[PDB]
Amino acid sequence: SHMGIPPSPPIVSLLHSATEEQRANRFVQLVCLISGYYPENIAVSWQKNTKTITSGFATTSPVKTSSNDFSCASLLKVPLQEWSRGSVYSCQVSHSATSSNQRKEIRS
Amino acid sequence: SHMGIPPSPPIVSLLHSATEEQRANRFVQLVCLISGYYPENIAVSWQKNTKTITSGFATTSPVKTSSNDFSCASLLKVPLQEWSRGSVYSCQVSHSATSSNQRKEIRS
Repeated sequence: SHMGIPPSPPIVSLLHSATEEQRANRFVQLVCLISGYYPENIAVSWQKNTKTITSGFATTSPVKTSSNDFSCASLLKVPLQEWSRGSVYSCQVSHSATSSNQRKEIRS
Repeated sequence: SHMGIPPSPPIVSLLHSATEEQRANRFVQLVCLISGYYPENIAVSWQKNTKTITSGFATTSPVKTSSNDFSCASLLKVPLQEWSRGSVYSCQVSHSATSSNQRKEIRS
């Protein structure tokens, strides 16, 4: 018997906001929320319309929730232009400890 | 003449997700996205139905965007029970350098 926290796969949720400053500064903010995973080790990657996204994204350092969990957010600013081309944006989350590969897609 | 980045007020956006793990684990995830502020100094506070929220929330460490900007996220898990009581949740963002007090509200 060796105790320990069960590894758990991240809960992944992709969210959009297009408010006024956002619409004005000619961009659109997407949040890839990744929460509830243990251990911390994750790989995050963004795609547009099948194909990868090279830059324009930051991922926050993870925080430890009250659940002995980790949450973090991956932040992508997408050109407002590029938002109604009927573009599909996806983030993909990898968690080796749980052998988990996750993805959520979002479109205009 | 002394150069420097103009102080800029945070763009504030409150977002909800209620997916399956979320609906199952009997909670609902709210994200208070705070992006595009300089300097970093901010105060974040959550409320429910006028009245403050004591705990259940983590705020990520801020990241430096490509704009010489800071973005961070404040993460609140709200009881699914507490979500359709027609409860209003608000986060409030303070930025002294810009003399800015911001708030966004969200409900079920």
